[PDB]
Parts: sequence; C-alpha cells; structure tokens
Amino acid sequence: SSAAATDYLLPESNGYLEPENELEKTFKVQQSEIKSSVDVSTANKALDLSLKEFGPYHIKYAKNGTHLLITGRKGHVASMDWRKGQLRAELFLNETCHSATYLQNEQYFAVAQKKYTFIYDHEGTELHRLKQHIEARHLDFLPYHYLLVTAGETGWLKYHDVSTGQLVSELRTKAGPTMAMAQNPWNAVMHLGHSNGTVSLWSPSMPEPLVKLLSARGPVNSIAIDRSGYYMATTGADRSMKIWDIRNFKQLHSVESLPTPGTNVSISDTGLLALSRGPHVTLWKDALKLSGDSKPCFGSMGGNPHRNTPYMSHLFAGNKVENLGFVPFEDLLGVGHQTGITNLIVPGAGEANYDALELNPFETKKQRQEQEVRTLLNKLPADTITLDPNSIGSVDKRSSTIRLNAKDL
Amino acid sequence: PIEYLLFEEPTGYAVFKVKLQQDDIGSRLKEVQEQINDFGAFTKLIELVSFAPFKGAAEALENANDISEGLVSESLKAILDLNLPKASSKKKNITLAISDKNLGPSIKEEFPYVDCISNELAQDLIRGVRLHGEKLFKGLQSGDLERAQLGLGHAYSRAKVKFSVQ
Amino acid sequence: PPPDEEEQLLAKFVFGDTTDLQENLAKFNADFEAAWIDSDDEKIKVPILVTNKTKKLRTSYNESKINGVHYINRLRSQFEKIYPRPKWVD
Amino acid sequence: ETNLKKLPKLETGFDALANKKKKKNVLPSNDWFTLPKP
Amino acid sequence: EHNHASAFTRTQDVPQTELQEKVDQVLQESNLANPEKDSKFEELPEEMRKRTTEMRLMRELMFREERKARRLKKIKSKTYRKILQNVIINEKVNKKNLKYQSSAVPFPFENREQYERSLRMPIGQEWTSRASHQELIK
Amino acid sequence: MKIKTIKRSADDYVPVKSTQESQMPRNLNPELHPFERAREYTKALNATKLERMFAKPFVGQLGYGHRDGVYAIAKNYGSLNKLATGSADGVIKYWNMSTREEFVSFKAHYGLVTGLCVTQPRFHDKKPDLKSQNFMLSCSDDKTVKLWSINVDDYSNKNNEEGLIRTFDGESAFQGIDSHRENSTFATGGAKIHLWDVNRLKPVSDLSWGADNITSLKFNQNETDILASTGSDNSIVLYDLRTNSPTQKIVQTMRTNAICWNPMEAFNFVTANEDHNAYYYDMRNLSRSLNVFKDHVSAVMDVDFSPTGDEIVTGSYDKSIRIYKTNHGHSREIYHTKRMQHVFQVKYSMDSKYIISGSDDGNVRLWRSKAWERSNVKTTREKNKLEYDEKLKERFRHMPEIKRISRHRHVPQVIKKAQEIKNIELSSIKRREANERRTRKDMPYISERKKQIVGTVHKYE
Amino acid sequence: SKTRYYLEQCIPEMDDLVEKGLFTKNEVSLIMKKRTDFEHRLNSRGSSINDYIKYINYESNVNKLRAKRCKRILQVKKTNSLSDWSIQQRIGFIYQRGTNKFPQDLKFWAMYLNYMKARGNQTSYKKIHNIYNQLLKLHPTNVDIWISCAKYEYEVHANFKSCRNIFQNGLRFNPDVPKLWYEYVKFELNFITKLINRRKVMGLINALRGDIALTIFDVCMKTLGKHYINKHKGYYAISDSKMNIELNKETLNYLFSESLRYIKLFDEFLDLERDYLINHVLQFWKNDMYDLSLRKDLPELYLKTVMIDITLNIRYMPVEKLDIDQLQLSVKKYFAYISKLDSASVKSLKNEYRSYLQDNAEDDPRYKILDLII
RNA sequence: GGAAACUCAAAGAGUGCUAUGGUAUGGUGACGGAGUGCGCUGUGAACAGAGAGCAUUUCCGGCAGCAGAGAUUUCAGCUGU
Repeated sequence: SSAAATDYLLPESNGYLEPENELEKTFKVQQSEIKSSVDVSTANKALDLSLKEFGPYHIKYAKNGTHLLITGRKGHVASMDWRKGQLRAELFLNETCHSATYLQNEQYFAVAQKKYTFIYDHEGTELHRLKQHIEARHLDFLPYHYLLVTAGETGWLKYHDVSTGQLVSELRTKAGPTMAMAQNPWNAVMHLGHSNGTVSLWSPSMPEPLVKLLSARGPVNSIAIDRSGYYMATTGADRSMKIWDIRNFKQLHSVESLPTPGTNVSISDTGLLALSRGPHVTLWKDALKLSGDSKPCFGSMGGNPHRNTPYMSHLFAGNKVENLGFVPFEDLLGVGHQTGITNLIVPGAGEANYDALELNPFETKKQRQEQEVRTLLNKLPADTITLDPNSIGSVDKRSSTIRLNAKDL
Repeated sequence: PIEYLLFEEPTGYAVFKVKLQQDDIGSRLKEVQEQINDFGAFTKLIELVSFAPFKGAAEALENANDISEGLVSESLKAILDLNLPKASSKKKNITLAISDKNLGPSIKEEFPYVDCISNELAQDLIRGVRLHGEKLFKGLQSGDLERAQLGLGHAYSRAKVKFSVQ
Repeated sequence: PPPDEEEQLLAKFVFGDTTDLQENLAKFNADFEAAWIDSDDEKIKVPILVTNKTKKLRTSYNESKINGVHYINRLRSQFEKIYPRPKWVD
Repeated sequence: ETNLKKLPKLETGFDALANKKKKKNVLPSNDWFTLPKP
Repeated sequence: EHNHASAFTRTQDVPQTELQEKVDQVLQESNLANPEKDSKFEELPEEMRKRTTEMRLMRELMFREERKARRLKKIKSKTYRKILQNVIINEKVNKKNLKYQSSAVPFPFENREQYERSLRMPIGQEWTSRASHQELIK
Repeated sequence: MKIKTIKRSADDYVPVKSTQESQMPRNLNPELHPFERAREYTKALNATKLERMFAKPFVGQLGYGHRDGVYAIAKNYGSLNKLATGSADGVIKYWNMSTREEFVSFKAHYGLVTGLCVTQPRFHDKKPDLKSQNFMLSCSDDKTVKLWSINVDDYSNKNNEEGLIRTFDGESAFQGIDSHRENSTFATGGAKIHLWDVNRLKPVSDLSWGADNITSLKFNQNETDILASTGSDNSIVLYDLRTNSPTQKIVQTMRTNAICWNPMEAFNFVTANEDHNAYYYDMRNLSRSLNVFKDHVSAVMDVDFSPTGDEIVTGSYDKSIRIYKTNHGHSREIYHTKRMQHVFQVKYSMDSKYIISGSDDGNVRLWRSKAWERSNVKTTREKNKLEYDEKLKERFRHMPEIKRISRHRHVPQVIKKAQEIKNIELSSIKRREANERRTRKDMPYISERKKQIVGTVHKYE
Repeated sequence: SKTRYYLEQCIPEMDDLVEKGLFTKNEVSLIMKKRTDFEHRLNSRGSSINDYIKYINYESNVNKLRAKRCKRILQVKKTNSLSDWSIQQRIGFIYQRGTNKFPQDLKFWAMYLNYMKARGNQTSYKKIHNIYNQLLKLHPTNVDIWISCAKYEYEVHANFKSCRNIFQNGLRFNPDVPKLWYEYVKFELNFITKLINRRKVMGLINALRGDIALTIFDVCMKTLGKHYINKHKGYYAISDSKMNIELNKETLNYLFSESLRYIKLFDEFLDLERDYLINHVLQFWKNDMYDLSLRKDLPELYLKTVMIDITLNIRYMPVEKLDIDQLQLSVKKYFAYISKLDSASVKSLKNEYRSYLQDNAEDDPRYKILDLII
C-alpha cells in the first residue's frame, strides 16, 4: 500500500498524441508537424546525422539516454553525447564492423569487428581484443550481471564477464548462425532467433536452451522483449510478426502477410511496438495485450474501432533502415539507416518518471564513479540467471514441501 | 550519563545538552577517539540549548578571573538556574559535565541537586566542543571568538601582572 | 459549483499557472466581392474518392460527390495550406 | 473601564519585528614569507 | 523525569536575587496568594441582557484561576440547565543454481508456502517507500 | 490533434545554485527495478563477508593482569566501567575499564580469594558516600569476609581511608559470595551457606539444606530475595528470604559450576556445569531445562547474561569462551587466543556490548560481544546501512552459501579435534540406540532437556 | 533521503483531500511537485530561512485555497477529516525545523510565535510555553523576548505569578538595560492598578501598595549605577582621582536622567495614590548620592528636583483651585531656594513664573494669579 | 620536447559547508483544545510546581441576535435551536 501511494509523488506525466476528430488519423501525422507542435528542447533532441560514406549505421544508446554509439558498416564507430555536441570517440577501424554496445557506462564500449570483438575505453583507445568471440554479429550487455553476451555467424553464444575479465560461458546453439538476439530485461535470459524459425531462451548455466519456441517459418529476423518481461515480438522472414507471451509461452498475436519482411522490432518502455520493414517504420500502441482487438492492423476496414491501426508511421524514402532503438527516458525513436542516424519524436514512447538511483540521465562524474563501484560491488553472479528471477530464495522443487520433524525420519 | 555540558568561553557561557552518550568502556578506541574530530558525528553527541553572552570585556574579565580561580559568578548562576532542571539533592542529581574539578565544588555549593563530572569522558566532550567552536553555536554570538580571545588574554595577563601604563 | 475570482487567483498561485503569463506575452504587442461568376461550377458535380489526392478534402466519411462551389472552396483551402498565405497580398 | 483601556501597555518590538519589511539595494562587484625572485 | 527548567517559574523556590528577596518581604508584609482575589471575583434574564457592561468589566477584571473557575461555573450551570509442438521446455536440474535455494524448509516454519510468504517482499530502499523501509529494518 | 511529449525542463533535476545537492526522483515500479531477490541476496552475502572480515573482537587486556590467575570477577551493577577482580594469591584489584587501569590493589587475603562482589552498604549509623567511594567485599578460604572501600574519581563534587572498613569472620572457609541488591545483606557459601548483613559481625541465619557444602551462589536481580546455590553433591538449591529457608533443590548428573539469573525474566536462570553444556532452567518448574547450550568441549566454568537478557556468555575449561543466543542452544560465537588459558570467570558488561573474561594466566581481557560492531556514534546513513544489513543477513540466514560463511570460525587444533571425535562418538551412540530401539519393546523417548536431571525434591503434579 | 520521508508523510492528507471531492489528482500532483521543490531546498545543503519562509507562505496559500474550495464544493467550513489540520501542522513543523536549523533570526522566531498564537483554540498555550522556553534559553540577553513573553502571559492570560517570575528571571540575566526595569515597574503598577480597581468595582457593585514599585525602583537605581560604573572604566581602574570623580559624576547624571524619565512616564498612572507614589521617588532622589549632587555640581539637577517638588501638588489643570489652596507652598519654596542660590535663584523664580503662566472673567482670576506670580 | 585555454576528458590528495531522525510533525473526528480525576517532581499534611505520562462522555471545534478585539479578514461571551 505505501509503495503504491508513490504515484502521487511521481513528478512527470507520460506523453501522447490523440486524434480529437474522426478525420484526423494518427498514422498520417508528419514528423515536421510534430517538430512544429512540440517544444524547442525536444525538437533539438530530434537529431539527424547525415553520414553518407561509411555503411549502414547500427545505432545504440546508453541505458540512460545520454550517450549514442553509432557503427558504420565500413569502419566508422563514434561514441558521442548526442544531446550536447560532445563526441568522445570517433575511430575508423577500417575492417567491417557489425554492432557495438556500451558496457556499464559511456566509459567502455565493445565493438564487433571483422572477426574479433574489441573493447575500447572512453576516448577510444583499444583496451581488449577478445580471442574468443570469433565472429560476433550481436552484442548485448547485461548490466546487473556485468556480462557481455555475444552471438553471430558461428553457432555459439558466449557470456564474458567484463569485470573480472573471464569468459563465463560458451554454449553451442547447434542451429547455425544466430539471426537475431535480444535480452529479457526482467530475468536476463537471452532470446536468440535462428534460421529454423525458432527462438531459444538461454541462460549461462545450462548448456542446453531453457526453452525453444517455434516462432516463425524461415528464419527469425528480429526479436524484442518488453521491459516487464512479459511480451516478445518476433519478426520472421516469412512476412510474419508474432507477439508472444513470455511467462506462460502462449502466442498472443500472429500478424501474417506483412507487405515486406519486418527487418526490426523494438519495444519502448511504455509498451509501444516499432516495426521496421525497410524504408518504413510503423509503431502500434497497446499491441502487446491479450485481446484480439489489440492485434496490430494496417487499416481499419470501414472504421472499425476494434482494429489496432498504426499509432504512427514514417517512411525513410531513400534507404533501408539498419536497426531501431528507442531513446530510454525520452519520447524518441532512434533509427539508424544507410546514411546515418535519425531520431523520431514518438510522443508515447518513454518512461517519463525514471528512478534516479537505478540509472540517472543527469548524473555527474562523481555520481558515475560511485555508482560504478556500487553496481560492481553488487554484481549478480551468472548462475542466478533463471527463467524466473524469484526462484533464488525458495527451497528445492525436490526435498519435500513439508519440513520433517525426525519422528517421521 | 553525562546529561548536560558547560562550556566557558570568552564570549559568554554555553550550556549544551548531551544527546547520545559516548562509549565509556571503549573510550580509548580508535573510532571513539576520532569521532570527536569528525564533525558529522560529533553533532550526534552534542546539541546547544543555551548561550548567555557577556555584557562586555569588563564582565568578560570578571568571569575569566572567577573561572580561573574556580568560583561560580553571577552570570554562571543565572544560566545554570535557567537551564538545569530542578532535580533532587538526595536521589538522581542532574549531571553537569565541566572541565574543572575545583569548579565543581563551587557548583554544588550553589546547586546541591547537580553532580559535576570532569573525567576523561567529559574532557573529550569538552575538547570536542573546543575543537569545533563556531560551528556548534549556529551563528548566535556577536564577535569573533578568536578576537575576543586575544582581547581577553591580554586583559587577563595585564590584570595578573598589574601592568600600569603610568 | 460556480467559479470564483479570488479562488482562481490564489489557485493560479498554488498550482503554478503561467497561463496569464503567456497571455500577457502574447497580448502586450509592444504598444508603447468578385468581378465574375461563370454559372457552370454551380451545376457541375465532382467525385472525390476516385484519386488519392482529392481523397483528403472530405469533411465526412460519407461524402462521395460534392458540388462544384464546395469543391472549389475545399481545394482553395488545400492550396492555402500547401502554399501558406503571405502578408504582401492582404 | 476606559481608564483600563488607556493604561500604558507593555511595549515590545518583537511582533513588529515579525511584520518588518526592508528597503535594501544591491551594491556592485603578495605573501609575507616569499623572498623576491630576482 | 524531574520538573523541567522553565522560564515561567523559579527553579530554586528561595529568593535568589536582591530584587527577589525585596519583593517577597514586601509581598509577605502584604501577601498576594490571591485567595482574597479569588473570593473577590468569585461573586459576579436581566443578568444576561441588562448586565452587558458589568459582565465585560468582570471579564476584564478576573485573574487566571478566577477565569478558570468562572468558565467551569458557566459550563456546569449550562450543563445542569440542558442535557509438431511449439514449445519445448527442458526440465533438467539446474545444478549450478541449486546453491541459491535452500536445502529444506528452515526451522520455525512448517512448509515452504509459509517460508516463501516470509521471503515474498523485498525490504530494500528501491522497492519500498522510505517509511516502510525504516519499519522493515529497525 | 492534441500532442504532448516529455518536458524534462532541467530546473527540477539539476539545481540552480551550485551549493545544493541534486534531486533524486524515485519510481517504485518493479519494472524499473528488476532483480529484487538476487540483488538483496548479493547484499546479504556481501554483508556476511563484510562481517567475517570486520570481526575484530579483542579490545584489550586491562592493566598487567594479576600474578596468579584470575578466579573471581564482579562488575558493579550501577556504574558502567568499574570492575573488581581477584586472583589466587589473595590480591584483589579494582579496575577502571575506560583507561584500563586499576584504581587500587589490595593484598586482601592469604589464600585464594574465592569470591568477591560489590555493595552499596546500607549502614544505619553512617551514610554511604557512593559518589566518591565504591565498596567491594570478598571472601577467602582463610575463614574471612572483608569489606573494602575504594576512592573513585567519577564525580568532582568533593575536595580518604580506603581499605578494609570491617572484617567478618567465620569458623570454616568460604567458597562463594553474592550481595543482595538492597538492604545491606549478602550471602556466603562454603562449608555451609550463611546470610549476613554489613552491620552485624556474625551470620544472621544459616540456610543449609543438609550437611553438604556449597560451591557457588547468586542472588536474583529482580525478585531480589531469591537466592540460588550450587553444592558439590551435584545439587542446585533455591532459597527464599521471605521464608528464610531453602525452597527446592534438584540433583543433576555432574556439578554445577555457576549460575546466573536472567535480568529480564526474573524466574529463569542458567547453570554452567561440568558436562560440557549450559542449562536454562525455570524456577517454577525445575523438572526440565528450557534450553541446553551445547557447543563447549570441556567443563563450563562460568556463565553470565547480557543485561538485555537476550544472550549469554559462557567460558569453559577448554581455553575458549562462547556466546549463545538464548533461544537457540548452540554457540553464536567463539572467542579464543593462544595466550588465554582456562577461562575461569566471564562477565557481560552493563553496556551489553563488551565481555570481560578472566583467564588463569593472570589476565583479564575485554572483548566485543558483537565482533564486527564498532563503538563510534554513527550517522544515519551508516546506521541505516548497518541495520539493513542485519535484517538482510537475518532473512537470508539459511541459504547454503551464506550459512557456510557466517558459520565459519577458526577454532584451535585441540578444540577442533575434540569436536570431531565428539561428533563421531555421538553419532555412534545414536546408531546403537537406534538399533536397540528397533529391537526392544518399551524404550522411552527421553528429552534432551530432561536427560540431565537425576532427581528433584518436591515433586511436580 | 529525508526529503523522501517528508514527502511521503505528506500523502495521507491528500488521500483524504482527493476522497473528499475538492481537489483532483492532476492538481494535487502540482502541489506535490511544488512541495517537492520546497522540501528538497529545505533539507539539502546551502539552505536559507527564506526557503523556509517561502515554504510557509506556499503552505498557507494552499490552505486558504483548500478552505475556499471546501466552502464552494462541499458547502461546509471544515470536513472534520485529516485534511483541515494536517496543513497547519505542517506549517508548525516547518517553523520548528527552521528554528532548530537557524536559531538566530528573531524575525523568524517571532513569525513562529505569531502564527502559533493566531492559530487560536487549536493550539496549546503550553506549546507556546515550550517555544518561549527554548527561545529565552537561546537569547537570554535579548530583552524584548522577555517583554513579549511576559506581555503574552499577562495581557492575554492574566497570570500575575508567572509574569512576576518572567520579569525577575529576565532581570537576573541582564540587569543592565533600563528598558526591562521600566517595563517591570510598568507591570507592577498595572497589576496594583487592576487590584485596586477590582476593589473599587466590588465596592460599587456589592497594605499591598506601590511600595513594590518603589523597592524595584530602589534596586533599579542601585544596580544600574553599579553596572554603569562597571561598564565604563572597563578593564582596570587605572585612572587618577580626577577621572574617578568624573566617572562617578557621569553615572549620577545617567541614573538621574533615567529617573527623570521614570517620573515623566510615572505621572500617567493616576488611579492609585499618585501623589504618594511620585513623592517616594522624590524622597528617594532627594538623599545623598556620595558625590554631592546638591552641595556641588548637578546643581541644575537639584534645581530640577526642587521644581518638581514645588509643582508636585500643582500638577493640575487650568481650574487652579489647588493653586489658590497652596500657592503659598510654592512661594515658600521659591523663598527657601533663593535664600541660598545665586543664579539658580533667578532661574527658579523665572522658571516657576513661566511655568505657572503657561500652565494656568477667567482671565481676571488669572489676573489675580499674574499679580501673585509677578 | 615546447606554447596556448571562459578547451575536452581520466584519476589522486587536501580543505570547506550544520554535515544533526538512536529509532522523524502535537493530531489517518481513529482527532484536537478546555477542565476534572489519577499519576509525577521539589506514611501523612499543606505548599510550590512540571508538561513528562493515563482516562472518559464534562464542555467546545453547530446556528443566529448582540456588544467587545486587532489589523475588510480573523479574534473574544451571554439567550435558545
């Protein structure tokens, strides 16, 4: 009761956009019209970098939205403070880079290069060349566990402890190259998507996948998980988006026959669903729900209110988008594409009320230092990763549920 | 129990109220000996309840001589009678922490319900409030304490030596 | 439940209302018919929903054919919102 | 009763000091021991 | 707890200044314990309507305990007047984290439902309010 | 179309003036804070590891000890830091435990000073000056009880004939002494237990059950007129001083070395005896112990209660002391030292934070009752962190990985080897009694709490 | 953090204030973010008593809006629930926190006392006694707090015993400012005037004198003289007998000017025996002051006291029946003064003539008075 | 190696700042204030008190009429609902 009474103390309110008419649909609202309708600070957050010569840019944001990490396909990796004008690493690693991520900070980032994964400090000096992690295409950091997770063209999934420096786990996927990869933020299990149409949920303890789901036909192009750890959207190459229950492993929605295969999905902190099919980005609101009236449609046939039309859409007319990522605590969607970066003002798309002692967008240098030491001190072991997080206080599922009083012994 | 504390100083008299006792048995330990150097933990021990300032350098010199030769002056009588509760004289006296074992008898001669303590616990409480000084007083005195100290030291010395300017 | 002026004054204080502030910033302002009718458009009658460009100048979802003077006014407002009206003409 | 009303009351300046307001403006904004380096 | 050192009374009850002993020897030449000044003002329809000036005079005149007794007398008088398959979960044992769960049910509980109802709420700063955190950790 | 985005505004989150701290907005959503079991498991594990590295319990020995091993100790129950100790060569000493130095020493007797306690002597001709004199009295095997006064510098009220204000005299030796907590009375055990008061030079009453001698004595702390004593016929006798008579006794298997009464429960006491464990007894029903504290490996020499009544300290003949939570029955903590031999006396200081042990090499040593606990005053952030960590270790107490760390100590080689052969002996007798119970017909299930009483006068119905 | 504690202490009153349907959730979130701003500014570093004062003003404004909205929505004047005292309790606690943090601005202490007194029946006079006790403990030398404390407990509660105790304790602490002496003689005259007027009133419906005021007058002269001779000539007595007699003369001038002010504001107490109560100050000033006020310098002061003793019955209106009764007393006074004085003889004659002419058909009896004093 | 600075970062040391919840406001009409009784302080008595405890239906936090109080708002008692 007292923890739930804090919603009075919550400072800000979430954003939205609402149609106020029946002629005014919401998917036909233009980004210039948003930038005219919203304030100058948000209009200046909606950046656009036109970086033409190196390849399509994989985008990545820090877990508070302060730093941006872009990687060109050719060699151009830049870590920057996108909201000031401060870049702190611009390094041209002339072999084909694939992906990057921050580790626990803007102070270290890991890039997946031609073969080996490299780890660079704040100003861009190379700290580590990982001799394992042979061909990564997907990196993701587990921040409460301090684990860099790596998958790619080899059929192997590798968990590497960044703090000690020690390769925690090597797991045979046994299903060829890893086509997609996402992390459950709830329980830190890794959902990998293979060329079978199979998602598999993995933990660094079990050398077998915790679960194998048959998501799609063909391969699995992209996976996204809600931050509540309840829903998972997977796009296959069979032009099929599929919304999955994670906890009970039901299949909630099956949007089949997309016009072209969805190359990316992302889920915001307030539960929007951003699908990207090449030039097009399309966002649905309240699509991750149980009822059949929340199945994401593309039009409402005759004005049906029980059809989830897109919340907003945008067309990147020149190019094909490389990846999607919502900016964490702001109302923006950063999409990285062939000619650089574009933020989109998506009004419903961010937690307005962060917690400032989990992760703070205004944090200072001293706060970064002490929070780094404290989270390093309370780093969770990699063995505590289970399918449910609340299963490390309990008793065994063997060892009879009644305690025994030695008369019965 | 060291309930109240009397700190004499050139600007006047201060009565502090002891909030938390320091350790008696662990009083020589390292953490107990340097908690009186840290101000953030000394303010957990000592709270200021009263400060009667002097009427000037004349009453300052009078009270400096009375404190020097171990007598209770009239301003001392006033501030102690204002601040200390009317305890019993036969059962559980109120405990005042002084720094002068021959000023104690002059305090019990005037207030029989007051037992006075100046042993090592009262000594390091007293030197804690001496070490911090102007920070404990929360801004309530006129005059910088070291400037009044210079004036009172020169006045006390010339009085004690009978310095004549003729 | 009526309003009140004293109640709304100290409510604007308590809730931190800059509404009169923006009103004063917008207000203060630094103070210190036609020569022809053709009689053919009135009896023409256009379709609307046949091409996607004219599909936007409906005011309902049941409009399918409109009168010519109405249709001319719809695309006059549409021209005015493509090219906004400058100040040199009026 | 009017004489009790007009008896001189005890005067302070304390609650007037509570209700006091101010007329204040705002006015604008080597070592002894170091030998001289020749 | 002894009686507090107040500034409304005398913390010694014997005259402590020359002023105090002078005032008390004059006041014992002519005492002012105000039993006379209690019995003088403990005396005072048309008493309600017509006496609207002597009532205000006695209201201004009466002292502290006199006014307390007058309020009690009016209260007592008025109170006397009135009243083929899509999900394949592996069920292998997690031998690496069966050290993060206890071996049996500990002593004071009788079953794991009771014991996990003990463990079900985190006492952390991050998960409770500040007041609830303090109540849980004292 | 109405439209609204997140307006963060930077005045609420980074402060205007530089002198003040930044705002910390909170949001108590479990979505925002995901790993709520693992995170406080690791905080409880780091708290147990921090306790095992902060466990520095030895404060210091006081003085230079004695010459011949400390066999009697008495705290005074009204002052925090004063302690009287007596050795085998007849010397007694009064100690200021703040400065760790003796107020005075006294060649008290010629034999062993076999008991000493402290008094506020209610004379009815003189008036006791308890703000400058402390009083300790002490009995020995040279048939004397002597009462001494000590000059004490604790108040500075005054400015004196310190030692031996009187000398009580018995015909046989004495073995224990304890003073009543009012009314000028004490009691001395020995060849027979006598009651005395500080005015009369002879015993007021002889309160002996039979003609069997008395080895130890303790008065109750509340309900102050109830005495208890240990006789060398393995007997524990209760006396009442209203009836001026013994009350009830029990005979155990082996000999009770000491008693201490619970200062918070007034009818419970703990006995410390020669089979290597302590027994928590209720005065209203002595037919069963209501706890057994088992972890010692040789004869338990002395026991004492915390003044909070919540834990006991227990020093034994294996050269180690042990602290026990009162509801458990196994040791919460063991203190040992290569220099400490045969701890014969243990007291629990009135702070409930330090533990005084008198060994028999001569030394009296201070210890912390909680080893990881420091004695400075604490700001609210560190006090909140410490009690958060205590609650967290409490609710994760039985996880195997933190239980194996909190359970861990370094015990000496002799105590460890005696412990493991004690384990294999007890496991062997449990195996053999299980076999014998499988065969034979009527083998009664005797409780552990009853397994050590051979009998009881004044039977219970 | 403790701002978190205080902010979530603020939540039950707005639970109740949303349940009673006067505020809505979107406006109570606005008052919580303003209150968050204020609580953070209060218990962070670099804090100010103006932060405390602005928080008190904001809480009083939301209290007034709450009362207005209650009268407009529920049409009651209090909901007799939590949300009509919690906010005044909050203001009282902000005051207590501020006076514990900065106990040095008497403006804030007096705003605390004013709000606590004006809270009315809901406060407690022992709660006002507690903050009077700690304020007088911190500032014993500041004398207007003693006057305000005794004025509250006499001019509101009429507690003569406690008021006498307050004045005696204040005069114990600073027996050096004459203002506390004058307010004590004022209180004693007011108390004896109320005593004799309640005697007159009980007579008209159906021993203890100003000698209290004279005794405190006597110790006022003695201790004010002692403290001025100790204040000036401060460190030592290194001064020859010229400077010692110069000092003693000046303390006589100081003390006698204060007694001149004493009689000047003593005359208006005319309901007791004002003649006796002024004549006793006259006879207390008439005696010797160890440095020859009469037989040497301060002869102007001797002439002033002689003029006062002459007109001490002639303190009258233009109806001069007392003058026609005892102007021969003034003539004998002028004769006895001019029998000894040299220039004070002419000064006292011209001054008594000018005073009687200024103060005094009706001009024909005044022509008799002019012929008398010509 | 050198130079520049209202340049950008990474760290170290010292100093400053009431840096003060030993278990957080006087009060979820479950409440507060007033008074009484018990309790407490300096075996019975009177006296002097403290604000530091505990009840309970003794009244008030209902309405006017009316005069009074301070700076048009709040404050203070009589006759009945």
